[PDB]
Amino acid sequence: MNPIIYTTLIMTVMSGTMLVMISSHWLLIWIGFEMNLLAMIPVLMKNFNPRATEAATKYFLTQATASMMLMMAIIINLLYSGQWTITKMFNPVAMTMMTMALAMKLGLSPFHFWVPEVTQGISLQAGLLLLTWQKLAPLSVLCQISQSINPNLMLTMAMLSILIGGWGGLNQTQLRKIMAYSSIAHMGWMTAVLPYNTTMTILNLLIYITMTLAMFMLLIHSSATTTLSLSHTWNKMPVITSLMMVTLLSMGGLPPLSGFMPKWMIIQEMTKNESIIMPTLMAMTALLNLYFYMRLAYSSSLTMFPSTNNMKMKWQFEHTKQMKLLPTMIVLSTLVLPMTPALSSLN
Amino acid sequence: PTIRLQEDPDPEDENLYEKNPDSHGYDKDPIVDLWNMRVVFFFGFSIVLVLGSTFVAYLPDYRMQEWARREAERLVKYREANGLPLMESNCFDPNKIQLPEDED
Amino acid sequence: MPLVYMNIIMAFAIALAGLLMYRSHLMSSLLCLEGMMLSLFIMSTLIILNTHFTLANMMPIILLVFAACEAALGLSLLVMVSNTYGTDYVQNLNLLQC
Amino acid sequence: MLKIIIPTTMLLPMTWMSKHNMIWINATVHSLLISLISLSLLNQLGENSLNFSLTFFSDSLSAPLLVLTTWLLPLMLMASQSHLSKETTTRKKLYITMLILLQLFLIMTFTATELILFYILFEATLVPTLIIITRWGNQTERLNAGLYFLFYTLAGSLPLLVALVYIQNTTGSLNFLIIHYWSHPLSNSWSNIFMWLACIMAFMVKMPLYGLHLWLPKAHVEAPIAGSMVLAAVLLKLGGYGMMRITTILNPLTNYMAYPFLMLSMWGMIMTSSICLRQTDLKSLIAYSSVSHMALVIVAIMIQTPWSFMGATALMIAHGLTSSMLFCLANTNYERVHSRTMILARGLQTLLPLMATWWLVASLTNLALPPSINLIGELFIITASFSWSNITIILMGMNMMITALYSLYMLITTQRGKYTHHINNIKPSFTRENALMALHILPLLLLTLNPKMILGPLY
Amino acid sequence: LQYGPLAFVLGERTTRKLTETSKVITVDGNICSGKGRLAREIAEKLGLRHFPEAGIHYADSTTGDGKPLDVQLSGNCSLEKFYDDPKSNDGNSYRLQSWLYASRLLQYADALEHLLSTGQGVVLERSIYSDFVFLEAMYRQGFIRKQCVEHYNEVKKVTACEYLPPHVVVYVDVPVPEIQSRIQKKGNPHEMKITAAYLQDIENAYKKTFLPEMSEKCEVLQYSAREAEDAEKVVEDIEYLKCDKGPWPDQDDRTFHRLRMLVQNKLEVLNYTTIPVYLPEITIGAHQSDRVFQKFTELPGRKYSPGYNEDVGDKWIWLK
Amino acid sequence: KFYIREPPHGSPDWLKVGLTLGTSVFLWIYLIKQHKEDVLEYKRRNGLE
Amino acid sequence: TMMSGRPGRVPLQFLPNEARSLPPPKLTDPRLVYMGFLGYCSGLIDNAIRRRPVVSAGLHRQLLYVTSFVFFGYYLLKRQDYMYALRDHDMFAYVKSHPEDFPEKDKKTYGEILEEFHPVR
Amino acid sequence: ARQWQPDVEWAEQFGGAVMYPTKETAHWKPPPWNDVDPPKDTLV
Ligand SMILES: CCCCCCCCCCCCCCCCCC(=O)OC[C@H](COP(=O)([O-])OCC(O)COP(=O)([O-])OC[C@@H](COC(=O)CCCCCCCCCCCCCCCCC)OC(=O)CCCCCCCCCCCCCCCCC)OC(=O)CCCCCCCCCCCCCCCCC
Ligand SMILES: CCCCCCCCCCCCCCCCC[C@@H](O)O[C@H](CO[C@H](O)CCCCCCCCCCCCCCC)COP(=O)(O)OCC[N+](C)(C)C
Ligand SMILES: CCCCCCCCCCCCCCCCC[C@@H](O)O[C@H](CO[C@H](O)CCCCCCCCCCCCCCC)COP(=O)(O)OCC[N+](C)(C)C
Ligand SMILES: CCCCCCCC/C=C\CCCCCCCC(=O)O[C@H](COC(=O)CCCCCCC/C=C/CCCCCCCC)COP(=O)(O)OCCN
Ligand SMILES: Nc1ncnc2c1ncn2[C@@H]1O[C@H](COP(=O)(O)OP(=O)(O)O)[C@@H](O)[C@H]1O
Repeated sequence: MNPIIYTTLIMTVMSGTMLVMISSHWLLIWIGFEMNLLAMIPVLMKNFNPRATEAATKYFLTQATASMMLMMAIIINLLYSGQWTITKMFNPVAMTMMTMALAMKLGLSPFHFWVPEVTQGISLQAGLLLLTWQKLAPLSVLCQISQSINPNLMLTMAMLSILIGGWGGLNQTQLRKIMAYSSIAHMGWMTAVLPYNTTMTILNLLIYITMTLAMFMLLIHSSATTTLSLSHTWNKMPVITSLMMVTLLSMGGLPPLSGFMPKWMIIQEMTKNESIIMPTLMAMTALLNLYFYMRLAYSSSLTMFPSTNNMKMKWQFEHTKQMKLLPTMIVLSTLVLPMTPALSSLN
Repeated sequence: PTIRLQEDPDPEDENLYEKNPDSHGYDKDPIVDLWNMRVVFFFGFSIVLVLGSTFVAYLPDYRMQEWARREAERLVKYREANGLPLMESNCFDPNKIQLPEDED
Repeated sequence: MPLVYMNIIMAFAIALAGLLMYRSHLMSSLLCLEGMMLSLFIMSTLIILNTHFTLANMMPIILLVFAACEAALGLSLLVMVSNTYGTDYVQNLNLLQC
Repeated sequence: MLKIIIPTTMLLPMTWMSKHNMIWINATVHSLLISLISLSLLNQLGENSLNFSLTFFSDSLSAPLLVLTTWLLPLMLMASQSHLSKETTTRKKLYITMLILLQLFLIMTFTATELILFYILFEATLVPTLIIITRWGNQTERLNAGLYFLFYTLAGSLPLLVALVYIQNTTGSLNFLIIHYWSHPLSNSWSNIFMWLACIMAFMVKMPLYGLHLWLPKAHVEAPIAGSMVLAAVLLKLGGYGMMRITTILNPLTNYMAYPFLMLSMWGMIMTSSICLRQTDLKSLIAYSSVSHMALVIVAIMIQTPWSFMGATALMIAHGLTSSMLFCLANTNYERVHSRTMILARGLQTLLPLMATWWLVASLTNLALPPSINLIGELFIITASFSWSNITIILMGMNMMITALYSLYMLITTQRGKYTHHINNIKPSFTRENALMALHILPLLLLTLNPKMILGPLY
Repeated sequence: LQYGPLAFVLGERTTRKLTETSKVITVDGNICSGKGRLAREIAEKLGLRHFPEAGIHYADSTTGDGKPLDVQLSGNCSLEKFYDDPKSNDGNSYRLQSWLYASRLLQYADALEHLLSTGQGVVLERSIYSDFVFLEAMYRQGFIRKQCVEHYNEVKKVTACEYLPPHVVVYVDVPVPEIQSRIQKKGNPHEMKITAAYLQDIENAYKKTFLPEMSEKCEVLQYSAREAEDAEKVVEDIEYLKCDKGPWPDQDDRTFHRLRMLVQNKLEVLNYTTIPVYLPEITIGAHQSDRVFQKFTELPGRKYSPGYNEDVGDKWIWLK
Repeated sequence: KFYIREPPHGSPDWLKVGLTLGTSVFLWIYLIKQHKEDVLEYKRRNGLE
Repeated sequence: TMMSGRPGRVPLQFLPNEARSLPPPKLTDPRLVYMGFLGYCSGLIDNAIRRRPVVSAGLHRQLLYVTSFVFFGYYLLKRQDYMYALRDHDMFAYVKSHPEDFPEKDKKTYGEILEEFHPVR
Repeated sequence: ARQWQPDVEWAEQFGGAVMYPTKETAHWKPPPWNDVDPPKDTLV
């Protein structure tokens, strides 16, 4: 793919999500979603192979169905009130349809099935865009209509997402599927606090985006897509392995690492209004995410797996293309807990 | 190759007394080992231990136990001289306590 | 609501179910998507005409435009799938698992 | 009290900026100096605690623990510089960094005046210990041990956080002084019962309780020497300190709610004392002895009387010192023989007389010989339990006998008898090991000279 | 400006530097032939850059200084031990084969990068497309097992598919008895142990697999021992060829851009050589790996980046 | 020495070094001036001095 | 969200003029020091990743890191302080405006408050 | 004498497509090293 075509497709994706996030008209939001999907489909197929083709096909089918139900919800809401503005959306049926459509766009359970497969099919660079950037628009639309969200449906889907991500991540050896299941669990975590306070949703989104970015750029630095391939980089770049272990610890939610800040905050926000059982369930379930992060860390840096002979040649060559924002992402992903109160600047 | 790894043979134990009859068991280099032993003994037994113990033994009576004893002597003397009971059952004045009016 | 609105909504629901069933082929699901879009167009234009929303009359046309894009997109992917397998069957899209 | 916190954060870069062959000397010297400085917190008012600032305060219960940690770090550094001789400079510096970070987190844990900050640091202590155990262990089981040592903690402590924030939403504050002054009784309801369980279970599993002790033998066996020292000497006392700080609000629900935990603690103390007898390993025996002593401390905290609190503090300090010394003594033999079996190396008194003397003193202090502070704490707890109920003495008495038995059993198995006839690589004891033993044992006697420093705030 | 997507966006293209004289030339021959001198003469006459055959320490001459490193740090294999004891139980044969294939892959990447960046052609002495003849010779003689050749096939399949075959392949055909006579007359004490069956298997694999496969994508110019000395004749045959059958005329600017981005950044070139396949011949334990890596790091100019080593006399470090 | 061109040369890229140093200095003086203006504005608004 | 919709709120200001009446954070604020420390850590990690002498590879790069982190942290702290001050102001105004919902209850002394006693035995 | 480190037998547990292999997933193959499946011999 030509670099000009690639950069204009990326700009079109960003323009679509900007149009979603700056529009007060429902039709313009739908147009932004359509533009985002249309310009995102070829990005997944930048490296051509049958797996990439089928991942793009599944992603397109899921997004098209979600857009269809989103437009039906918009039309019903217009039918019961001649209003186009993105607002309360009083109608329960239209609100349920919009909630389901945005859940499928986000990947929340039980609409999660497409997330692990597509991430597996696409390249790491493509995957990073899918897991990080493709969550802003549905979350923004959800935040704008959060006051009308039925708590039962949203909380049930969030809890299902957390449970399913924790259980699915326990079995995968491929790194991309592990990242996808972790993304599902994190989406559940942020979605849970949405009906109560959207500021915590935004904070969790920012921290998850930073952590996922650092994870993916570290994975790109040591070009490994499997556990065994990642077990070799201790013999080439030990510093990458150590940073990767620290980032995995942060993603697990352990204090004093930055990853503890959202969960804690979310729990606090859910305790202010008599919700006790649900945060406890979320913590005990995120223990599973911590477990499989710990297994990855054990395989990666805390032990030394056997290496190969040809690795000696790799000792003589340096990494040419260097990512500029990796150290900043790592630092913001780990050592940013003491600046917790700054979240007040998010409202 | 009837094996699985190109592994190094397991090294045998290294004895610090072989190349250094007076080793002290701190390091292979005799000079740094001797100085490590000296600083450990000086800052563990000489500075921290004895000086810390003699500093703890002479801490000022901030726990107020000699003061409590003197106060007790004065109060006992006064109360016994005036014939008052040595100790009063009520810790606070009943006049400042307002019980509920009735229990029916 | 009159019977026309409910008939259009039932048509949309039928098209959605047909898309979600996925019998054997891929062109059938694209046809189901196009049918869902047609039902949405009809519902939107009926609602717009009934309430005399003058400015909203161009809303359906824009709808149709993006419909074409979706169709084109799907067709493109279908072609690639065929060129990989010689058949547009959905059974062949199983290289990636959960 | 930043005059103690800052020197640790300066120990970090100077360790990272030292020469390749001078890291141990600098670390040991400056850790000893920091311990000497921290020895100044023992001057405690009898009225209230020392409140340095809005975040850090020191009580009569916090000061002995702080002194113990600051004294512990040099001993761990001395014990760690034997099996790390073949390591590279960067990994040695990383090991020292883990030790320094653990000490810093413990120091900031023992003096945090707010419960959420205390929880944050009490959980931040998990990362360095886990890294040490799973990176610098020796056997293949260490990974499994680490997993246990993590989850057995977290599953018990994640609910506590919720309870904590819930309290902050009800009372309005989590500061310890405000919590103590504005404390109100808890009514008998299922909600309050589960609040009690959430507040208690984390510190119960950190002791650990008899039913939740399965992680302790694994963690203490597969860890390196310094990890075992820090786990058995200070990291166990976190649960006791947390319970002693948190039981203020739990009244009066504690009197009803303490029966299952008291029963478990007593019967598990008996069971672990009995288990110590039929042990083929050497470190597992010390681990189970630690479990028994911590069960006694749990009983003391649960009955909630001033004599019980004094005995609990004394027993905590004494057990920390004694278990550290025992682990070091076992590690010396392990380095000699490269095996953990107890009956492998026998009759070591005829080959290592001074080490035999150290073994005898450690075993004597382990079985609560008078007038050592071990017996002081044990006897105070026993008297408090007897006041609680006259039958408890039976169980306590039983434990005492069993304790002595297994202690002497170990002292007889490894030191007395005849040598194994085929271990010819038992070199004479180095000066470092003897110095470590002396620095472990002398503070115990110096403290039994002046016990009021380690009797806690109820004195 | 280092080549990249931006440099491709404005200005620099690849097809505008090819002057019809790129002609990636690969010279092939059996053991102890005149292929080396023929390659040098062809490079001199045609004005192309000569690439000597990739040895065990080829990668050492591209990084740091050209001085080769110790055999423990680079290679971990020797040709003399393979000749003396081909059936050794330490897995030296396949370790040497895999290391040589990786070195040839690196050399091919270097040659392609030079041709794409400059436009001047290259003349190689043996390519990755003809490295399998030695593998088949070892396998048929029982020197290596079948799992070794399976691992080699997997690595070749995942690596060699990203590059373009040479424009023209030149083969020097020499009979086995003449090869044996030249080996005996050479004088190296180790090469006298090469059995006749090994050379026969090499030439059989060549003539049966390499040339028929290359004839479908390139132009093959077979020669003999007698006609391999007059390099002017072979140069005339090379310059009077018809290059219209290979994929080279079917390359667009985007394909050349992708290939140029791939040939540089040698880490991506060597990525798939160290696949996590655990063969006893090539797998190395954790302890030995750690020891050898620590030994390699302590080299005078290998601790830091090639510009941040004060040991080798680099200055102004604190401002770079 | 190095047989390769060593893109990081024996002397630093003085253009980038100058740009970075100038950016740091400009940011520092901008922060100083902004803080001075902010404290003056706060004092004027609150009428302290 | 509670403060997203507020009367007289310019959408993308990030620092309303009304915020200029609050005292600016001192340049030696501990949070600014922590931001500078974060910048230094990021610079050290950058040096480590590129395989350079970690402590003293590039002084200008580390200086730029620290300066950028401090520069962003100053305005972040200003906005955070403004937001907290606005929250406090709104809470006090609403409490004053609705006296019936926040009444002044009686002030009883412990001499007349009857608290049931729980013996420990 | 030395700290235990993983060997080939310990490493091969993380080589399959998924962990915890059941009978149904025992025939699942790991993906190719490069994410390119071999072309199928589709007779058209
Ligand atoms: C609360 C208080 C503060 C605490 C906050 C946390 C600590 C501080 C912040 C952390 C970030 C800053 C530094 C991190 C980046 C450094 C990268 C690095 O690798 O360092 C190597 C580097 C040595 O490399 P070299 O000298 O270039 O030559 C040797 C080669 O590099 C040869 O290198 P190599 O690659 O061949 O060595 C192999 C090694 C290479 O791998 C590594 O070295 C590991 C790198 C560390 C991981 C980075 C994590 C990112 C930050 C997150 C921290 C989490 C904190 C929460 C607590 C949980 C801890 C996990 O890999 C292994 O050995 C694998 C073993 C597996 C161990 C698993 C543990 C890994 C995680 C440990 C993290 C601990 C926290 C960081 C402590 C500082 C570490 C430098 O260390 C240094 O020399 C710099 C260290 C810092 C310098 C401080 C000096 C300050 C200014 C001096 C004067 C002081 C004031 C004067 C004024 C006085 C008034 C007059
Ligand atoms: C090898 C050879 C052995 C045999 C040879 C021995 C030679 C003779 C030595 C034996 C001496 C006999 C002992 C007789 C007792 C004399 C000393 C005693 O009387 O002093 C005590 C003093 O004891 C000290 O208080 C001990 C303090 C404990 C020191 C702490 C350890 C140092 C810190 C190191 C780290 C340890 C961490 C522990 C965590 C808490 C009494 O204290 P107290 O009567 O009331 O106060 C007196 C001063 N006043 C009245 C002005 C107030
Ligand atoms: C976890 C680390 C995250 C770091 C994020 C990246 C940091 C560097 C990026 C540079 C920051 C500049 C971005 C914005 C500056 C100018 C734009 C400004 O106008 O935005 C306004 C205000 O700016 C943003 O709102 C806040 C930006 C502040 C980001 C910091 C929050 C980080 C979380 C706290 C953890 C501590 C992190 C420390 C970082 C070093 C928007 O106001 P408004 O139109 O009304 O919002 C509508 C949407 N709402 C109400 C629902 C929110
Ligand atoms: C090593 C493993 C150890 C595991 C220990 C885990 C068990 C910890 C004990 C339970 C923890 C959860 C309790 C909740 C936290 C306290 C919060 C609270 O007190 O709020 C209660 C709410 O209490 C609850 O909802 C608790 C529900 C419990 C759900 C999760 C059950 C977990 C397992 C139950 C048994 C565990 C106890 C024994 C375990 C022993 C160890 C094996 C009051 O509700 P309000 O909203 O204020 O309304 C009251 C006025 N109308
Ligand atoms: N893949 C390989 N396996 C084993 N040996 C190889 C391989 N590739 C090259 N060699 C060795 O390289 C040596 C030199 O190559 P050759 O062309 O025969 O000699 P010369 O350089 O004099 O022309 C040969 O002895 C050959 O065995």
